[PDB]
Amino acid sequence: GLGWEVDLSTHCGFMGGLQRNGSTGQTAPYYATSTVEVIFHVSTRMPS
Amino acid sequence: IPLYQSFYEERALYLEAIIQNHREVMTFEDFAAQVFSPSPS
Amino acid sequence: PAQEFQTARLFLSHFGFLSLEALKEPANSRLPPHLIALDSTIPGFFDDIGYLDLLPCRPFDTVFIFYMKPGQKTNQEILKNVESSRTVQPHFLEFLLSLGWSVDVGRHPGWTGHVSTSWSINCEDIGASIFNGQKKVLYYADALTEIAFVVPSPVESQGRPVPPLGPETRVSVVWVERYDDIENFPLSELMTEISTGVETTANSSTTLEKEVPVIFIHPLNTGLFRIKIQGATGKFNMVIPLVDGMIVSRRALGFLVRQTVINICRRKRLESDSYSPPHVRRKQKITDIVNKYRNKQLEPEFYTSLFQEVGLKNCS
Amino acid sequence: HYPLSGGPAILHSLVSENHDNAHVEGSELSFEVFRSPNLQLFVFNDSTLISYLQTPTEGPDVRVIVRDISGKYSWDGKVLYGPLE
Amino acid sequence: LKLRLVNILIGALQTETDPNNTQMILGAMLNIVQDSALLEAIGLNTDSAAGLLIRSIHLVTQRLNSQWRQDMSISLAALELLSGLAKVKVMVDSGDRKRAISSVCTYIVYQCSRPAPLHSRDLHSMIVAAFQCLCVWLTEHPDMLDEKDCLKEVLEIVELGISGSKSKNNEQEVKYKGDKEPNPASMRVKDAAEATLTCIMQLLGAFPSPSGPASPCSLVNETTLIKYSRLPTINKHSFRYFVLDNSVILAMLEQPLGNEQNDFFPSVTVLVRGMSGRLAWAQQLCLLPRGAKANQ
Amino acid sequence: SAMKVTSQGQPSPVEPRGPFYFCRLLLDDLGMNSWDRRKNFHLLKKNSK
Amino acid sequence: LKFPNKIVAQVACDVLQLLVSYWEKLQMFETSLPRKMAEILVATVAFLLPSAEYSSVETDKKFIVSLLLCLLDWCMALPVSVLLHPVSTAVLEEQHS
Repeated sequence: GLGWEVDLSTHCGFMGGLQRNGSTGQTAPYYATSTVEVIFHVSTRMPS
Repeated sequence: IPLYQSFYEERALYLEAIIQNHREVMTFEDFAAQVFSPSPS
Repeated sequence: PAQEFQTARLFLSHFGFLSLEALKEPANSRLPPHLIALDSTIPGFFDDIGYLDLLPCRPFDTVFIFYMKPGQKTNQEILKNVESSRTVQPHFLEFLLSLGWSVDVGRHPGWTGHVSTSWSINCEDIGASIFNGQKKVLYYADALTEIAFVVPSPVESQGRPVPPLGPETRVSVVWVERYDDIENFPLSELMTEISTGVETTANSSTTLEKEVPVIFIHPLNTGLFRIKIQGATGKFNMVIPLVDGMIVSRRALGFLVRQTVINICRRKRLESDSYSPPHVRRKQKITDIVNKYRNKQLEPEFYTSLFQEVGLKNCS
Repeated sequence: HYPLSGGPAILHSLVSENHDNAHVEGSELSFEVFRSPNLQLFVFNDSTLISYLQTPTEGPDVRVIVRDISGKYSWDGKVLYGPLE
Repeated sequence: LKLRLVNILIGALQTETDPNNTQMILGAMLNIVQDSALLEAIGLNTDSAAGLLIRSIHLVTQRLNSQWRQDMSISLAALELLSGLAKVKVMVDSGDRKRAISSVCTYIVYQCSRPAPLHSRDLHSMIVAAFQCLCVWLTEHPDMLDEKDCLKEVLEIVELGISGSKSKNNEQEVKYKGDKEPNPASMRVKDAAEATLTCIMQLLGAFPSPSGPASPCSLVNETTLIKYSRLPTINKHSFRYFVLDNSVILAMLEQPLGNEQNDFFPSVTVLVRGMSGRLAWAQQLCLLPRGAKANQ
Repeated sequence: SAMKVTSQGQPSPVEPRGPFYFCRLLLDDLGMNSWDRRKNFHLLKKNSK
Repeated sequence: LKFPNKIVAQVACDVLQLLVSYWEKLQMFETSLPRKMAEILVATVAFLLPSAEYSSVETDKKFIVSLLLCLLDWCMALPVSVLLHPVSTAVLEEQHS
């Protein structure tokens, strides 16, 4: 409920330190508006 | 954080700095020549 | 995703035209601000748009061509000899076809020698009477000149509002077979038969006889041509490309005739005091349209105009 | 116009002078892009940067890229000489 | 006998002082040059068309810059002759054409520098005629404007015609655009210079448009767009007219015409009616570059 | 053919020669070269900076 | 919103910014409610304007900026058709404009 999922491989929006190679994860929730953009670093999506 | 500036303020300040630094003052003849041909002749 | 698009406001804002300073009324002046919105509801707007459209951007001229046989003094016979076929020298036809290409009057998007059938952007031997101006017209066009060659023929059995262009310039070319008939040319009697329709316009036939100069072509027996020009002397003496009593070969006949017509028309336009370049006419028309059709609105009242839909004004 | 076809993640056009430039084969900005003989930059109203670039004729051109305080946008335009229909 | 005729004609041109005789000689020179050029095209090198044209241009320019300055009829005759020679289609070195335009520009500079008491309407008419001749020369040979010096001289002449004084000065302080007061010699000269600038910016090069040589402006208008859209919603009132700087009139339609396959992107149809003439446009808004147009 | 004259023909459309023709046409069709615009309109020095 | 103290005003402004996510529910409840919220924001920023910029206190300027940003969010969330609907208020309806 915090936003839709975006594939990090082909995402052209905000990153916030994430990487394209998939090391930091393949999916992440994403919520953006006309002026505010928020990306969540969910800890249950990054492989460990 | 002190002296924190919003995104639009920073963008406007940077754009104004670019315009002020890289603005070129020239006679109308040179401007018309550049418009007619961007590279010199 | 969104469906509708009001691209007009995007276009105005992206290029930087739309701003508070641009819409601000000038101080201590009567010129309109840098950005103005017109109106499509005031009556007569589309008529003025058509007025602006019909104004040409480059000068245009007109040339009339006549054929003379020995012992002819009446205008009717002079007009009659042209419309016949195979009754004239082939060199006359060869000289005709060397002046310009052939374009139909209906499909011609430019000047055709007569106002009523010109600028129409919406698309067995008869002789040289085809070019009389009702089915075909000889035409020539350059980047700075436009000439319509029309050969008059005998006449047998507000909708186009054009603003006054200015002093019309026309030059007549006469093909005389005998040199002694040059003086006996009824130029006065044919003034009424060469009306271009610009007479009603151009408001800014006896008096017009002196205005039009005449170029006479007299072929010889040796193949060369003899030229005599009447009424082509003004403040700056005569015109150079074809002086009086000149001899020119057939190779450089049409080119020299066209150059002389261009020079004479340019001199005539320059001499007159009530003439301005066509772009000046267009600029004055645009200023008049702005003065008579601008919308008196404040800056906040103008931004909200962009968002409101259009096209349903006469339907809702 | 906010929900464009590209999704809410993308708001301003990502194009620049390097893209669609015949004289520069690279995909990144470089001095050769300015070395192109068909690129020119202007300042409008002292608060807007307008870039004019004649792309090689794609067909169905003039490319305009504008940078201001609200972001960046791209316009592709062609003239209509001949009659329609 | 052709060589003898050419030599005596050249001598008569050199030794003449009467106006009418000079005009007749200039007309004869134009006729003979054109005839020789066309004969060579259809088929000491003085008999050759190229050398004869070079010598004629050199002599005419020398006379125009030497003696034919205080006279009006002779100068106008020389200008008409120089305009006439441009239509001749004969290969020739660019140096001669550059010299011709340099002579015309020097004549413009000399005539526009006359004292105020000597100024009159005939002087302005001569200036307008010389501007038209220069415009014809530029249009007929667009190639030679690639040179630095020719383009610089032409733009300096246009600037002098518009503003009233050249921006660069030999000893006086230079001036920049925007802070130069408008002091034109006259309205006619200013209008002629503006027309020359418009021609050199738009009409110079590729004169025959795809619309046809008859109509330089585009052959599309509001009625054509309405009848081509084939949409009952679109009417004569769908346009939004705007005026920019009190000179340019726009007519924008906010409906795609189907020219671009990107039906998911905004499209506008700008229809500019400037002082030069009507001209259409079709602007499109694109977010992604050409590399992924079909991948969206 | 010496005494034969070529009939005039309609010239065919020719592509613009310059590499900057269309941009120049767009610039001069919006009035950017008018006298009034010569104040709030300038150029930018092209360099690495 | 127009409270003399600025911290409570800021909290109220943040709460108003929260309501943007439930504008559909507000419309389902009362038709004119979101337009009323936009009108409230416009009137408040108009009333606070004269004493905001002509002062040496930065808190008022920051609160004005926050009000403008919340107004922008409310305008963006609402569709264009609603924003073009005329304002229905007694004081202005009494006038013939």
